[PDB]
Amino acid sequence: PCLTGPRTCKDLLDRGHFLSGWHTIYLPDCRPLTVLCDMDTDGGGWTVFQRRVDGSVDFYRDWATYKQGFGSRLGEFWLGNDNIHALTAQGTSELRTDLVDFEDNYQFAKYRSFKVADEAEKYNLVLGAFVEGSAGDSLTFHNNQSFSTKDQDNDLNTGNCAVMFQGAWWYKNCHTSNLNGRYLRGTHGSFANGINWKSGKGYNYSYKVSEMKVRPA
Amino acid sequence: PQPCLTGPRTCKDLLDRGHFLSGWHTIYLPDCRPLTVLCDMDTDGGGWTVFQRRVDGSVDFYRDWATYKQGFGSRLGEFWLGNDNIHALTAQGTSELRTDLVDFEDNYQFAKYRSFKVADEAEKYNLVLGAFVEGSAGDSLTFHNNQSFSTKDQDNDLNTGNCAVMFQGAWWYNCHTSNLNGRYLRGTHGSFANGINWKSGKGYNYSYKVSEMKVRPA
Amino acid sequence: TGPRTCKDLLDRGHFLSGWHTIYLPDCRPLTVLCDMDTDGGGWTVFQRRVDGSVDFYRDWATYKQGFGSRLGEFWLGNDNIHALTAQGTSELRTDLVDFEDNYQFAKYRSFKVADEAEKYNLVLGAFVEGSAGDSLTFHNNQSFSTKDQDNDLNTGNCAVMFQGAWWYKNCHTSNLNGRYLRGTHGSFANGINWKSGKGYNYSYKVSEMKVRPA
Ligand SMILES: *[C@@H]1O[C@H](CO[C@@H]2O[C@@H](C)[C@@H](O)[C@@H](O)[C@@H]2O)[C@@H](O[C@@H]2O[C@H](CO)[C@@H](O[C@@H]3O[C@H](CO[C@H]4O[C@H](CO)[C@@H](O)[C@H](O)[C@@H]4O)[C@@H](O)[C@H](O)[C@@H]3O)[C@H](O)[C@H]2NC(C)=O)[C@H](O)[C@H]1NC(C)=O
Ligand SMILES: CC(=O)N[C@@H]1[C@@H](O)[C@@H](O)[C@@H](CO)O[C@@H]1O
Ligand SMILES: CC(=O)N[C@@H]1[C@@H](O)[C@@H](O)[C@@H](CO)O[C@@H]1O
Ligand SMILES: [Ca+2]
Ligand SMILES: [Ca+2]
Ligand SMILES: [Ca+2]
Repeated sequence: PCLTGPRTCKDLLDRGHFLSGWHTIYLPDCRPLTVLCDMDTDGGGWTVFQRRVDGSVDFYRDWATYKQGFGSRLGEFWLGNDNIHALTAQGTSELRTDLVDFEDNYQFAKYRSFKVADEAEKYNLVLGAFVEGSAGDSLTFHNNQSFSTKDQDNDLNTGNCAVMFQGAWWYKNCHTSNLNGRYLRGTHGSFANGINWKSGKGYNYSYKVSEMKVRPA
Repeated sequence: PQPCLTGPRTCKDLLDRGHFLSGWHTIYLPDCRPLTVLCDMDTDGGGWTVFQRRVDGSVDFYRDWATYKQGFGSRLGEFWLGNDNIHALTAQGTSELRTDLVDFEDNYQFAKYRSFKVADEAEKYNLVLGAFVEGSAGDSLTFHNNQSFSTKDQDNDLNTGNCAVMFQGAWWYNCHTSNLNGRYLRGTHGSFANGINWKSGKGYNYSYKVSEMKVRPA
Repeated sequence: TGPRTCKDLLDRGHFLSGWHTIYLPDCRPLTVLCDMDTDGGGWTVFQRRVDGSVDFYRDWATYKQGFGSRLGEFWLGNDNIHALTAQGTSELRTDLVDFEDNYQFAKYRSFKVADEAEKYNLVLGAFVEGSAGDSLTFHNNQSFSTKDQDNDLNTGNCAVMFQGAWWYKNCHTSNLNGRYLRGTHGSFANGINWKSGKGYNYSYKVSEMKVRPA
């Protein structure tokens, strides 16, 4: 069934699967991977590689853990950097970020392309242009930057951005978005260690919900 | 079409076969065609297929005709199974309708019904209800029977204007007795009869927290 | 030619916790909840409390077949738990989460339950460690009781008195299938309680029981 089956969430939408949920697709190397398809938002057909919903899961994790993915299909998760690379290595995927505060305000941001290099290249980010979005652009800042974890500092800071802002990211010096930060529940006094999108609700507010998803453009 | 003799026909068959846990399973409509449904194995004995569910306001139920046509939402949250599917699922033979409704105070309420069917789209997804049977809810969905289902981008109601808009939902609409796909307006709300409203559950000013609409061959 | 435990699944590259299907000693397929995230991962979860939305005060027929929702709380079923732990020694972990979001846990060298004929009798290994303390050893070598089938060592009915289902003795020091009484409660020992953890008056927010081949 490598040849019979679907390759992206967009294919699945095309075959009449209209409910968001966990489906299995086939990577370019025929590796089956079970992913979360968002069939409801902005046309549908999105593959979701990051989800924060309740802070039930700990996102302050080491390199090996971000490499392979972690969390629960039942809630919060990170698909894993190898998988994310695999899903974007060949061709041309757009990127949607979806955010929701505790007041119930939906914000979003969209990007013309999104790709991450392989581990040899430290999961480098190549971000396309900012298209539109109510959350403002807080990711172009992090273009062309390696991913870093607490136990592997690849940022452009003389210190450790992952430790300073309690997360994992394509930190530069340090950040303008921090979606793998701590689930601090709305306003917080600690400086920028939450689920923060600057242009969105700033350095001191942590969203209720965060989702990053890709669709083939 | 006619009852698939070759695999699990309904959530009921699943139960009889030893899937005791509530969850997304897959069945074969009389088409003998597959679809992946939510089976409620736990309630009023078990065996139910759920075509509608609200829980947490996460999803926007104020959608147009084409989107109710095919179903929307998420397997992990609120969802509508789509009217084509719902047709195909009930309008083969006899199948009961149960409704579960929970208030934000954390109680429980219901409303078994004899028989439930939606005619197709060709025929405006007209609802064929049957006799109320029992349930702490009252709303004996007598009205709405023989009524075309209505959205925002179409009309068809007992009221000149959009029943849809004026109340912000979708249902088989002079104007509405029970407004289940309405706006997840957490609790008692000043605005009138636009919330997630049973009628004799909590009137028009209490939108519930949790809602489910399911079916089992009667 | 396929997995027989959550541990196997971990070994093949399934890194996300979730519902997978495994194959039991007889090859009956069984869909279980794999915890791939906690303490090394590879745990099969047979009991889960999360929010109190499921009735746990249930009979023998229901505790035998299992009940609830993969979407939330559930009990895998006594038949299943025995099949899962029929032979090659699985260790048990017990994971507990209070209402201020604090974690306590407990871990046991081994865990096994007999079949229905021996009335799902508890066979438990040695306490190896855990912030929750030991509150299960006390129940070693006791049959399981529900409300409609009293097998305890009490002249009365422990299942009824503490609104639960357990290897009740006279009666319990843990009562994890107890009523979901959110937080501290005046009522005595009828919550999701763990005597050594938070005592007979604190009922937890999350509770999970899980097995992995030792
Ligand atoms: C992405 O960013 C890199 C540098 O950032 C690193 O690499 C990326 C992939 C991430 O993993 C980050 O975390 C890392 O921080 C840019 O590299 C620079 O590109 C510019 C072009 O604008 C180069 O500027 C030129 O360099 C010429 C000579 O380069 C050679 O010598 C230098 C040092 O002497 C050496 O570092 C380099 O490798 C070559 O050997 C020079 O003649 C020319 O006139 C101009 O100065 C700059 O040298 C590059 N630096 C590095 C570190 O290589 C990428 O350009 C950028 N890519 C994209 C797509 O934008
Ligand atoms: C959190 C993180 O990335 N650290 C993990 C920890 O969670 C646990 O999985 C451990 C097992 O020894 O391996 C790491 O140390
Ligand atoms: C709730 C419980 O455990 N009790 C059940 C009850 O709900 C019902 O299903 C009955 C048979 O009709 O079996 C028990 O007696
Ligand atoms: Ca650094
Ligand atoms: Ca009209
Ligand atoms: Ca007794």
